[PDB]
Amino acid sequence: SSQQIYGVKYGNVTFHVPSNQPLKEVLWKKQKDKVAELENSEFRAFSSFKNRVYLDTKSGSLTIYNLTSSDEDEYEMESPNITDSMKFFLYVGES
Repeated sequence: SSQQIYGVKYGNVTFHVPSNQPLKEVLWKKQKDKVAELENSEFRAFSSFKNRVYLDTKSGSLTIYNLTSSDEDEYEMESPNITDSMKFFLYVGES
């Protein structure tokens, strides 16, 4: 199933992943774009998210930083160990 998260402009949020096994290769996406991607023990974001993201190196959980009105979108993660792919919805609020 999917999950929704509650965020706030200029705030932080984390997208927990039920990965029984340490996610070695994770890939987070946002709509028709790319957010972050973990592989070869190396984490890296896309576009300019790298300067506003904090992807974990264990469960593959992703922690965004400094949210905006555009951050309020349905994110989707992908992992080899994962069953297929999850969709963690993000909601940006004022407070």
